[PDB]
Amino acid sequence: GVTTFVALYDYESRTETDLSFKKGERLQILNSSEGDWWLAHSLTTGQTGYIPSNYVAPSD
Repeated sequence: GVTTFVALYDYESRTETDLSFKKGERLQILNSSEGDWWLAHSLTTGQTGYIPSNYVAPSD
């Protein structure tokens, strides 16, 4: 099922596989919310990559 989040702070990509996003973006994960780093897709920008859980909060 869909599992969505909203970004609380801007995050700038620093690796080959993470995902830059801005505060307020809507993001969905493509597996479970276990752990601290999630493969995600931005509904806002269309881009994908790993995001840190401590930058986002659940969004229905």
